[PDB]
Amino acid sequence: VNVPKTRKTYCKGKTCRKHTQHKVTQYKAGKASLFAQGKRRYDRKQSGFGGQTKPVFHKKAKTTKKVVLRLECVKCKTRAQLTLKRCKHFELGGEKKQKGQAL
Amino acid sequence: GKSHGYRSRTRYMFQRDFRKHGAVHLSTYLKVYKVGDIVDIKANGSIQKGMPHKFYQGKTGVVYNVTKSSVGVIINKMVGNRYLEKRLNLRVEHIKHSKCRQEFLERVKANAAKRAEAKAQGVAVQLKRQPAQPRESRIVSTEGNVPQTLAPVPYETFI
Amino acid sequence: AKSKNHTAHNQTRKAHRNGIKKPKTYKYPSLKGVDPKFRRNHKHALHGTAKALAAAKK
Amino acid sequence: ARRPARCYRYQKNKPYPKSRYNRAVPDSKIRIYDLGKKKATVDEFPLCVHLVSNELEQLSSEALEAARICANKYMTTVSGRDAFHLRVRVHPFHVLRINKMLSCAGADRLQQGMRGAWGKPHGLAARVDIGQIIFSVRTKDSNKDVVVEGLRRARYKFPGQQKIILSKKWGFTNLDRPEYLKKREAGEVKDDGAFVKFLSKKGSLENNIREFPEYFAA
RNA sequence: CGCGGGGUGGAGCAGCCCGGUAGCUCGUCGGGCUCAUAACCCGAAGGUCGUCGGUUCAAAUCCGGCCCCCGCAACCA
RNA sequence: GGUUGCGGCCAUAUCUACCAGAAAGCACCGUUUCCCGUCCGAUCAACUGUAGUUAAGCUGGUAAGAGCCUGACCGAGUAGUGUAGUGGGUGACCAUACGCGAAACUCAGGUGCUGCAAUCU
RNA sequence: AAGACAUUGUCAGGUGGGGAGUUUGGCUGGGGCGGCACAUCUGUUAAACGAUAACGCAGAUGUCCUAAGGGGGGCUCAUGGAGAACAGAAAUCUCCAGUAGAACAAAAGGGUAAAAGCCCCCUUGAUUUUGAUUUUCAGUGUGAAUACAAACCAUGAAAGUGUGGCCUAUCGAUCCUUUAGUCCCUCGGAAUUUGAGGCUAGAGGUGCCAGAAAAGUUACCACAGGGAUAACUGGCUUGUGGCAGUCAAGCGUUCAUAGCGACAUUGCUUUUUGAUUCUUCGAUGUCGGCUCUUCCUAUCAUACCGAAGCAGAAUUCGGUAAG
RNA sequence: UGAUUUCUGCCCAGUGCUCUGAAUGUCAAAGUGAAGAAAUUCAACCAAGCGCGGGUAAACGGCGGGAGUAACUAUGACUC
RNA sequence: CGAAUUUGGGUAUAGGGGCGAAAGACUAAUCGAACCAUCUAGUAGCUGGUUCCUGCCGAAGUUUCCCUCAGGAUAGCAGAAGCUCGUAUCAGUUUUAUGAGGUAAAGCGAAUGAUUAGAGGUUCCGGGGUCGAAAUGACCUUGACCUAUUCUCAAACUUUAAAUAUGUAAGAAGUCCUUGUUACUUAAUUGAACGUGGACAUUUGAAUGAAGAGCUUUUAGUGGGCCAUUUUUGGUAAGCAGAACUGGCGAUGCGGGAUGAACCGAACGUAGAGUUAAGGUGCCGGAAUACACGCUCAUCAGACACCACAAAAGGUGUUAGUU
Repeated sequence: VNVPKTRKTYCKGKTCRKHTQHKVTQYKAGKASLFAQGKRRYDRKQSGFGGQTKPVFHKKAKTTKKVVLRLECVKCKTRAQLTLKRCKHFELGGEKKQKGQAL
Repeated sequence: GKSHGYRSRTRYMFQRDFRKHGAVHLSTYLKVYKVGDIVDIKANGSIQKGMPHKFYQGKTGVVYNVTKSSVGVIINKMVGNRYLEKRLNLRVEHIKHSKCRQEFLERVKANAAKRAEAKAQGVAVQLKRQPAQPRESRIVSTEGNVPQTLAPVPYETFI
Repeated sequence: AKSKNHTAHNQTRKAHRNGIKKPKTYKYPSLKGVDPKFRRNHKHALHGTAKALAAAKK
Repeated sequence: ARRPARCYRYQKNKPYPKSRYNRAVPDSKIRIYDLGKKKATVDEFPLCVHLVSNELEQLSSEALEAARICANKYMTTVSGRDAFHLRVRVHPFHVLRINKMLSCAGADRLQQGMRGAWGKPHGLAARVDIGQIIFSVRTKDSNKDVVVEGLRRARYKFPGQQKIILSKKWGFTNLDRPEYLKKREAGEVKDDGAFVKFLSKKGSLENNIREFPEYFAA
């Protein structure tokens, strides 16, 4: 798909509360930080003898991930996330569709 | 695999009509529905928003809510061994008033008129309706109507 | 070892044992699901009606 | 080689014609439906004899072709070709499926049994009812007996029970012989190449007059 | 130890929307060849398009007791 | 009664051919300065209603018109169908009893009615 | 002799079926192979409310789209006829006819003509909040969503329309991680910072799709059961195998049925093989042969006959007939 | 593998086994430097291994099609 | 049968270990992991059993989810305890009025798809023959194509369109004047909703019935079903497999079908009398070797549904029926 880099949408930023321009980016999962409680518990459970202690997924079926757009308001720098439907190809740069062109 | 969608097996049911395709006449939009009115559901295939389910196609309910372009209708649907009250947000194109309720209200007004007439003079109005009584005795004449005798006809191929 | 898949046999009899009796109706049905604008107006109108009725029969 | 019409006799299934879902059925064994002088006229051949069915069954295309060939051959042999017109009034449109099985050893181990038993077409048949006309022979009273015997032979070829009826209509039309006679002495009837054209009380009078000139000017 | 996708003739192929009213490669010492002669080559051409019966409106390309390539059994636990 | 504007029912209103239309009520126009829009004042926009036709859009009328509506003791109580039998029949199917009840065919009639407002020999 | 190196101890990486533990889906005309009928959608089975099965039939889904979403305006499409130099069956232009026979992302079914199709202009309502409602439903959840409410916008002159795609499919729990949001609450002796844990909404995924973390073999095998289920017989059926009729186009050197007999059609038979799973899995001893008795007739021979394309002699067809 | 006799043909692509390192490869603990107020990042022919290369079949093993071609025909010494 | 010989005794090797000229062999009748005791009364959705009587009520094999398919939860069916209330807000029923349907049927000179045959006019390309050296100067065909047309059809076609089923309503929570309130709505005391005052009795607004309406809690068993008559799918068919409605068997005896889970009657406390149902009345066997009219003679008669079989074809056997 193709999605514009700018988007006029509602901004609930305690100052805007109205439609406003947003810079559009794709949400990145971020680094899974050490010292999270779940990671600490997992490390404690994995330490020692006994082997693997929690399930490891293997039966992957989806060939697509849900693309989530993060919108940064140009007014108050407030961020809002919205997900889209599954799409194999995603694009932020906008090459506009040409209707009456050949080839 | 089996298919049970929202509009499954609704081909002919939601088929619009013969020579009644296209835009809808504006009487349907001009009709007025208030809370408590009994209305009939007949889905319009050319209108896709506010469409009722095929189960409620052909059912009759009571208006409980009124909105911009829609109406809330209450239908008792048999689920297992009981009726549950289902509330639908149908559109005026799919919805239509009830001639049965109109006739009953007309009969109520008439009945009140006859009761007022009875209070005026008391002529044994007999407010209630009665079923088809057996026909009483009558005398039928034969002048100009002498009985023409009929007999069974013999079989013939007629091909 | 296949088995019977589905049937509606005996279902209507089981329903009609103590079944298809109509649901009970009430005066003043629940005002949920109706337009909230109408709900606010009806609330204010009912308050005013109660006040006026008390004033009429003090 | 072919499974019997005893097995494929009765109207057990729904009509299953060759359509965009069948898309693969064999061609019928009977492709010709008119024999004799089909170019004749209702004036030429007055008498109609019908071979009709008294049963609600199916007749195979093969049986139809056999009866057709036998009746036509007998008629041509005995009375000559230019003495009759034979039209078969049933068309084989209901295809018949067959679930092919293995007649070998190890069949019980590599046959799969009744799983996936939907069959594929191997023949066609026509679904007749009680009183449906199967054969119609248009001929003369000098050939009445010959056409009756030919229809008897076709009956022998056909399954079930069939009757032979001397139709009271004029040939292949739908009008009784007095009625056709009166119209033809009048002018509401005028011959086409094979069938006949009829005058209508309604319609465009000038079109009728540029046609049907005899009735108006007679 | 069956039945079929096809037999044109000493070796093979039908515009399969079933009106086949006259197709392609072989022999041919004909043509030329520094071996009195060898490889090589425009062309006259035999088939009603497998011995026989029914479709037979003109038509032997559809059905049949001819062997085959193949698929799944010399049949019984 | 004609006509216009807004319509309701959406062919008894549509389609083909032809004939008629006083007076009122859209017209080719004079036009392109302005508003506006196109390759093209053809469509759309705009200003004059002035020299001018019933052209004919429109309306009405006519066709043993097509179609479309309305009926019928025409088809036909027929096809089908609910209920019943220790009914018939090898069966396929069929008849009967208590009820319901078609369509196609065949004839007959019709070919817009009407609401609001304005206007017209 | 060797020497701060070997060795020994601890931790870390690799190797390690030598060994240990465990697993190695389901449906299923027995299992296995195949397939997905496992989560879904269209039409039909489906028998005119709704519901309704089979490994039923014809198909389709896990995508695609900043436009193929939203609003407004203008035009009418597929085809066919006539006409215009190259130009012809098909290039562009112009009339006429054109109820849609076109197109609308896909599969099918609906739906749409001053549009829901084509083109042009603007645009992000594919936005926020949490309620109610329909569909499978237990009236639970997921998936879509019908109508509102409170805002903020888009579009249009305006009426209105818009909470993604004209509608019916196009999808995902706990735990964990991660991101956004008055930086709001907590770190429990008092605190400032870092860090961590919470509240409310998304994403990272479970296609066995209400969601286990998972390779085989056993003819050395074991246990609990099952005739809910296969391998015998028996039972229903007879496609198939076998046998027998009817009709007669033809074959029999002119001379249809002496003897055969195409096309078709009607049956019978449980000596074939299929189909089924009814009995038997706390056992009915399983192929063949040998031996022995009896029964059937659809008669090979023997008895007596009828018919021949019976001359005689062999033969062929048929009748009574299983002694 | 299985006396004697006569031989033990080709193939190291794959899976194994084995052998020194060219080093934009991968590269753990402990170590070394940045930053921070302190728990919270890179650099190291990084060690061995893996990967990249070389050997090895009396290691496990493997060891192919089609077509045209000769003076009856047939086959194909020959060729692609 | 002079040896890789046979053998006593003493020794060593001990259970995931030993030993094995190799058979998964032997290891105290135990070996594809000995024996002993304990953990241990191991677990078992799987078999088997589950002990007194009577009375009353009394099922289910179906919905959804589950590595779910021999099992559970869930809903449903059932019991018990009751609670609020006196001829009740009711009904597996009909009538009246008013909706919805696209199945049976029907139709194809109505749309789509399939399909037989002409005839008429064919000149916008196609084939050969005769006028035979000139194009739209002629005819027969394919038919770039209209009918008076014509024969058949459709589960995934349809204008039309039943029967049976199916949604509502038949009033007091109703019908008519005061608009009283409103922050909703209207140009507007205009509407919307709710309501105060007043009028309506033994026809309070169809029939029939009601065996007391209504309501709550809690829990058992069940979650293998099978069989008629109709509708109906796959299959040649099946005492086959799979669906719909209803009724049954399971769970149920009784009279009849000789015999039989389902068929026909009819359901059940203990007795008596009478009458019947279905089925029967020659004898078995209770009841007419009744009455009346015909038909049939079989050197395989026929004899009472489910049902325990028979066909096409043929016969001046015999009987009865247009010309």
